[PDB]
Amino acid sequence: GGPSVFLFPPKPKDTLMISRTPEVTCVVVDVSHEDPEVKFNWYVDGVEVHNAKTKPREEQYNSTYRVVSVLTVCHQDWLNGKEYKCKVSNKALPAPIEKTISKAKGQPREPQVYTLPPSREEMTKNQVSLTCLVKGFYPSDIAVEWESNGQPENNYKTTPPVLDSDGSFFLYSKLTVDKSRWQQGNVFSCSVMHEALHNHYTQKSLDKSTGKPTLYNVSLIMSD
Amino acid sequence: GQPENNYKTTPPVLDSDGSFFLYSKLTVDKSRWQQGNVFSCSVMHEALHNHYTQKSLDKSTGKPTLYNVSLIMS
Amino acid sequence: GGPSVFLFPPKPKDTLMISRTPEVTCVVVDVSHEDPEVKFNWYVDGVEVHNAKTKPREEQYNSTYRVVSVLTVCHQDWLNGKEYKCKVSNKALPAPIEKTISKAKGQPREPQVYTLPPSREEMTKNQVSLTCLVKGFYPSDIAVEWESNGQPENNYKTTPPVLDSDGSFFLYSKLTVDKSRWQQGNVFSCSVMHEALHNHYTQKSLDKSTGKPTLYNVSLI
Amino acid sequence: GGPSVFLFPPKPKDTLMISRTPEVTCVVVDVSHEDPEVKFNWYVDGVEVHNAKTKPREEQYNSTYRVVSVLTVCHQDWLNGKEYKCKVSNKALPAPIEKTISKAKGQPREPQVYTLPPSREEMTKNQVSLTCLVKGFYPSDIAVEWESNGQPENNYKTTPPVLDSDGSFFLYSKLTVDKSRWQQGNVFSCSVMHEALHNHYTQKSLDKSTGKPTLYNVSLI
Repeated sequence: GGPSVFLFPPKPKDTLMISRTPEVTCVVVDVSHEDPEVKFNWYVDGVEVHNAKTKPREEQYNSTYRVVSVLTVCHQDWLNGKEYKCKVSNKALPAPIEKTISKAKGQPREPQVYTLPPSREEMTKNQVSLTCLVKGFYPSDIAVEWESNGQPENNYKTTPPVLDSDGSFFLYSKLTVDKSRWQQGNVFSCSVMHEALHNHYTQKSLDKSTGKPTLYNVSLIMSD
Repeated sequence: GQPENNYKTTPPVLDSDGSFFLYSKLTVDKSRWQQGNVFSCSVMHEALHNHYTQKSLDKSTGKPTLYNVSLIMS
Repeated sequence: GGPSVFLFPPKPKDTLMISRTPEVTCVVVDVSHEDPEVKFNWYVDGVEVHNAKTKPREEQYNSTYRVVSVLTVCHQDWLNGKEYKCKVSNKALPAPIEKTISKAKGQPREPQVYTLPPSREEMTKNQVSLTCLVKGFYPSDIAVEWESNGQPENNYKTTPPVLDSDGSFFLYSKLTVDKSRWQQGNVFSCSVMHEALHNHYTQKSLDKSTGKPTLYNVSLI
Repeated sequence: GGPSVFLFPPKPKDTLMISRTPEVTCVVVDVSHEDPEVKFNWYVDGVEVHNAKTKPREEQYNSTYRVVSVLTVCHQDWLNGKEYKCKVSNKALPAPIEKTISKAKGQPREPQVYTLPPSREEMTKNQVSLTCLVKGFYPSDIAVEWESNGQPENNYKTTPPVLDSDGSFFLYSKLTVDKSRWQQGNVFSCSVMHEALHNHYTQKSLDKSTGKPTLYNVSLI
């Protein structure tokens, strides 16, 4: 019956990328088809904004409508942590419902990033996997991306953040590639972007060498 | 000696093929780690033999090759 | 001949920084005392904008009135390359002077950033020098910063770049450290910020054990 | 048409080199059409010496004539720092224009020159960059050359001097070499000549992975 508004907080990668800073999404489902009018209101820091954007409603089979609306606001305004408010009003709802969305409040912590070279047992498999773990970041806003200078990697795996005992978060990023590419000393890195990180960018490149005491296995030459 | 409790397992996630994969992390002290203590992760799955498979670590990863670089004098 | 109006280009650091939005400043110098207030007009692609601001007049050592006006432009707008116009009207000035600036146009090519480890005698002296160079950028809008284990310390050398034989500009950056800092092996980050780089910001890490090729290294000529 | 005078400091390499004859040039531009000839007077050590090198006048679309007066001085006279006086008189100018040139000899500091091993990543690029650091000099007149195997290098880049916290300027010398030349073990020498330098020459030899001790050292990886 009554439409229900779902809260979709901005993805921190959206805030970081230049092209998609202003986008803020309000989504409403279970909208009654009897009432065609939809009222949308944005409250930023307690005041109403003049400009608004709303896409046409989407028809659903089960007598429901989907309403997606986009609000434009500076990314630095969202980074300030001020509360944002979304209001959706319709004739079906006896009273308007106000929803508040804001970034999680907490003490920022500098995350730690570590890369792991593949185990010896994995060269039996055709595809070799590389892992980059990040840990010790209290906010849930994190962006980990695999990067190579020669060419960006199509494959990209990331597990959802897992709560830690101390209250921070940790996760892993996985990249599967071919054996030949890894053996040829290809440059790989896991760019990590966090609100607490300085410059909002940290690069930890992984080298081919595993640090074994003997890897050359070639007799050296002395020249005076 | 005995099983531990300071271990966290990530929820399973999808892959390109479709088969799931996940990680598990255990936090320990460096004093016991540097002493050469075995640490084993046991996985129970239906497809595994006897529904049990243990993988152990003896901090012996990256063992140097038997061959060594020859030293000469000029 | 009366007040002079200029439009200073935005600083390179603010232009390429997502957090610090670029700022466009317009300056009026030698303003007549009898006419301190000057009418300001700011146009973005021929459109009036209400976000322009001007700072209060500040006295100069030469007893000449100087006026500055700042406008906050969109970070994406500078990437696009929009046109901004500043117009200053003064009663003393017979004809207003308008200054026009535009974003540099050129082929975006990814610069290469290299790090030079100190030699085997650089630690003999009291100060050890760490150098990071950037080559192969056509636009002059680039930023280079130094980072030491999360402690911001930059010498702001900002040595002027010089064109190469192929026309690809290059620049160098130098930092001075102590013997203990170099011998510790802590990571030192040369951070480069340019249009052509991925995500507009990249870093290069240099350590004491920055790298040793598998091939033998000769100790004598 | 508003005649102008410009000051051109002399090249230090002319004075430092015994074979090269030092020359001091004073140049006048924006000479009006009605008076192409400019009355030029030259004084050294407050006295008149009979030598002059006046360039012939040339026609330009802006009706501006450039006149250069060149004076010959000895190495000892140049090292003294005595003022050289150029006086220019024109019909259009109500009064003669005076200019003087004299470099300041203050706090002569012997420059320190260092060479760094090539960066690891440079082996991937088909061009290898060689860097020569020089610092510890107060004056801005420094001579730099790249003398490889006894013959000067065709291409070399010199960064302009910049300010420093120690009060002495520093700069870099960049050389580009092919990977094949560096693979065979070619040796390049960076020669630095300064007015306060001992015997006006400092140089050293470098190779792949330069090491001051006679030992094979390898860092962590």
